Amino acid sequence: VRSVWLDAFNDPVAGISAYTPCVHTCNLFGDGENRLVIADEDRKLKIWKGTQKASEHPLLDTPVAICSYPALAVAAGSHIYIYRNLRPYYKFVLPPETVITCMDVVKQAIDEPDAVSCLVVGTESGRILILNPAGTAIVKNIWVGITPAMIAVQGELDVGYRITVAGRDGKLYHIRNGELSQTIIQLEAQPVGLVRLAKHVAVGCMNDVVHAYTPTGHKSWSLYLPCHILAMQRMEVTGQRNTKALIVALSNGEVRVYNEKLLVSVHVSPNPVTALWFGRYGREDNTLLAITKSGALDIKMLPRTANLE
Amino acid sequence: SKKVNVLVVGLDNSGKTTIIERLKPRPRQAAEVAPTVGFTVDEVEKGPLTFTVFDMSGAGRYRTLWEQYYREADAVVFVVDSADKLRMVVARDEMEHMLKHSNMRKVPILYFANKKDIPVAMPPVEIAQALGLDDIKDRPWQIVPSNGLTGEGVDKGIDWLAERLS
Ligand SMILES: Nc1nc2c(ncn2[C@@H]2O[C@H](COP(=O)(O)OP(=O)(O)OP(=O)(O)O)[C@@H](O)[C@H]2O)c(=O)[nH]1
Ligand SMILES: [Mg+2]
Repeated sequence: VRSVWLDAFNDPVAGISAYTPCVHTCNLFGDGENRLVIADEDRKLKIWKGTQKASEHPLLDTPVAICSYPALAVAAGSHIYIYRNLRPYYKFVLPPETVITCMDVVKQAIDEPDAVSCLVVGTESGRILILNPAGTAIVKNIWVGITPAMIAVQGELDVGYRITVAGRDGKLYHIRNGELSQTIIQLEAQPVGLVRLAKHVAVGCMNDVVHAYTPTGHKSWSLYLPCHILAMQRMEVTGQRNTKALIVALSNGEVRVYNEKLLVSVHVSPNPVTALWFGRYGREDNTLLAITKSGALDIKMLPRTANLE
Repeated sequence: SKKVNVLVVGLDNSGKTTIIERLKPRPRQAAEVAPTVGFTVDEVEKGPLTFTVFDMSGAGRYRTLWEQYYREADAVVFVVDSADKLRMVVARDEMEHMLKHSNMRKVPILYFANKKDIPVAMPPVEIAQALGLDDIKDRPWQIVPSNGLTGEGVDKGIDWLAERLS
């Protein structure tokens, strides 16, 4: 209907050319106020603090994805030069001869924010390697039939964990507590995005359909989009609102905010968004980060008072 | 003497607890001042007036509390971190609501555009154009640049408030 957001600040002329897996915010330095970390296609590793650019750094290769365990960690080829506030800290490499497709995080035990963390990686060979809370070593190597296109983790490493994996073949696979399911869901097109929601996983296939899936295989709802999917992301507001939404941006230029079946906000960036991040950046908790095809950076913020009901 | 109620709101980390510490006597002052938790109530004397001062927290988590004092308050001091260009809008929203409320009477609002010393500071005319203070047409208001650390301007400000509170 209308857009719920507050317009923070806009930089039409950032250098940034990156898509979602190469964008991230974390507290690398620890002075409370969080920083935006981007693995550009410049093979340059830009860092933004607040309204301004802080650093640039040089990246050996062109990057695949960046995560954090306060230690940033770019992936590329078969190496993962995990930096750390903010200078090289390892060059851990995959035992068999492998190329990296995807990477994400897992909670170590607390299943709560700002806790101990275990890095996770998918390999073109067909494995998902979960590692140590110091990034020390492979903790569970699970070999799985298909090439992973992208992945999502819901859970805790100690308590319980379910990981959802979208393969390039157009199938959705599941792993619960290190154990691999034989439950295989067939998609309608090859997957474009994967989001961990409340009680289900969201796939976006190329035919402009978002789909909701439960670990069992039930299809909860289906979102049918007017244009093509360029971006998807878990927007997670905690507090008395407690909703775990889905933002999806399209090439026609709109950025939509579905709350389960329902649309809650739509705004349009002048150029198509390629990257979406929702989280604490700056001192404000609910903030939306967009990197567009015009290479501009846009920061928007969710009012305390906005109802997503 | 005469006592009046002053509420001090503002986003987190703007220097409300610091700005009120410079109103307290040099001996009663705290050395390292801490992130206000919940809220804190000091009394400060300046002239015929004796200020009943309310220091709120600014973190989102507690903003739900500012509404608690809007009825009794006789004046509002709104503090703004000048280096935080980012969360300028978030300040505006919180300020809009505070005015909008039905319990907040049309009292004088003194705005401190604090942290003028910081290099990247936002200048008193850009700040009040973000916050849109030019629109405020029903009450006396003034923006004053400042430095909470030092007390710089804090005099220039409270003196103003005290004037229309008399
Ligand atoms: N450079 C500079 N730093 C300041 C100034 N005023 C406060 N600070 C620093 O800002 C930090 C937070 O100040 P506080 O006064 O506790 O923040 P607050 O306004 O009370 O808001 P709360 O988070 O609700 O307590 C501390 O490091 C202060 O030293 C200032 O005028 N200039
Ligand atoms: Mg305070």
